[PDB]
Amino acid sequence: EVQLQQSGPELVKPGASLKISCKTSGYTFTDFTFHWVKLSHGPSLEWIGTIKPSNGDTAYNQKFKGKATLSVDKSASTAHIEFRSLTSEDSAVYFCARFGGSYPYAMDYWGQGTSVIVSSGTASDIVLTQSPATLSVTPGDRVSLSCRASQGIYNYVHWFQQKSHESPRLLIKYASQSISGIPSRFSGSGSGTDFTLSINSVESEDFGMYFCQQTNKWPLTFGAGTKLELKA
Amino acid sequence: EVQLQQSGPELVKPGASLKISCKTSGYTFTDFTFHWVKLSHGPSLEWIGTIKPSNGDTAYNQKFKGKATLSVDKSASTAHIEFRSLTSEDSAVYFCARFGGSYPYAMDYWGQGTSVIVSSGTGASDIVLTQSPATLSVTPGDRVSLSCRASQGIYNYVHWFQQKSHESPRLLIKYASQSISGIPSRFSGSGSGTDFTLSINSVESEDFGMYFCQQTNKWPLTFGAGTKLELKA
Amino acid sequence: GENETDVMLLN
Amino acid sequence: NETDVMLLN
Repeated sequence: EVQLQQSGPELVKPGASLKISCKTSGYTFTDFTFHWVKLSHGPSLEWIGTIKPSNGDTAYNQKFKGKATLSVDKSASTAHIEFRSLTSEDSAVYFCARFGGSYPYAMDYWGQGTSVIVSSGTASDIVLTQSPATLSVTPGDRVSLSCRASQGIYNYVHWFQQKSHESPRLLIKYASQSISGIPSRFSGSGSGTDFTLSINSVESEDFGMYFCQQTNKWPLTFGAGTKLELKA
Repeated sequence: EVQLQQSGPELVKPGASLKISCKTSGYTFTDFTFHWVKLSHGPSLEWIGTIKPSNGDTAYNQKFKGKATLSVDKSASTAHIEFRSLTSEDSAVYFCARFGGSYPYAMDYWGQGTSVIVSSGTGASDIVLTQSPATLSVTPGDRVSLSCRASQGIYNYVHWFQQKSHESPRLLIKYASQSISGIPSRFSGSGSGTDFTLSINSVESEDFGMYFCQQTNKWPLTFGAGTKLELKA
Repeated sequence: GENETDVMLLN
Repeated sequence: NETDVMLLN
């Protein structure tokens, strides 16, 4: 049983520095790259960066380069992210995830997330277009979710479900590959620029946000999401 | 076993409304008033308001009157707070607490707190409580005294709380000097009127954290800015 | 009114 | 395939 356990909720003053942690169990910590993801309103997901725990190599989203530093403590099997000069714009839920599993790897295990509050006191990036933005359906309807890439990315698309108060869950990797434990109603297709996630028959437990993600080019990017909701 | 269980972390857009909850177990929900407290940097504590679950009577801190609405769902034994027109200034940890226990009542049980993030995207006569020193650096074994001075006479209506990092406040002393079950003997309180003291006979390593005083004699209920007890270099 | 919170909090 | 060295090897 693999687990990524994140440190507790934080509340800091503007201008402060903050280090948050991600500790692993059930597998060899140096096996897979660690990723940090920022959750903002929508919900919306942004990729901050990645660290390779075996050698400490990093790759950052340029938007976060002056803000966050990724590090690992191999002796403690713990990954860290340190923020500097925190502002109201940094208040968010931050997730850690590993990029592993059976080959080819994907963001398969995620931490529970860390809420960070910064208290007020007393261009060449791949664009992923998700449509329809909202799907209002009755359980039993068959649905299809689209993800259009700004340029050809072969089969480097992955699909995530995100339910309220929960961490993202990997549904499909590399456009069409099935994930262990994921129900058979979820399937994916496409290559190049047009990708589809199909849900054979929507269940009540499926309502939430669905995000596509590309991992062909730096920075890794997400679509804006499709909200799957119960028809009024 | 009494428990106040708060709903999970929230993240919303500016201008949104949000209802957060506090569900009780192990006692009769209508027994005691429910209170909501805002935690901001410092840490700093502010009292938002109270609701009496038996009859629905409320009393608000005027600073939060146009922002928050308190309610109870007696059928679900759940207390609620609803925020409107949320802004970055509202991002905080919100605690629910009951004002009960053995008579005279005090904020004895607290929820674990709810982190509310309002995402940026991709009272002329209120009682002032002066706490000193603001920071106290000590070595375990040291005898310490923490002061709480009220802006005017409040009789014995002072309560002391300990708050450790990532934890909810813990009631140490109620009504200036009354001892609390399970609280170690090293903690004691004294004073009446305007001058109040919390003494720690001999400080232990587990005592490091924030110490807040609170007055419940006048509306709105108020807190001191706290004394940060830390280890000496 | 020296005990204005008593009706709400203690009764 | 600029991410393979980092993510897959």
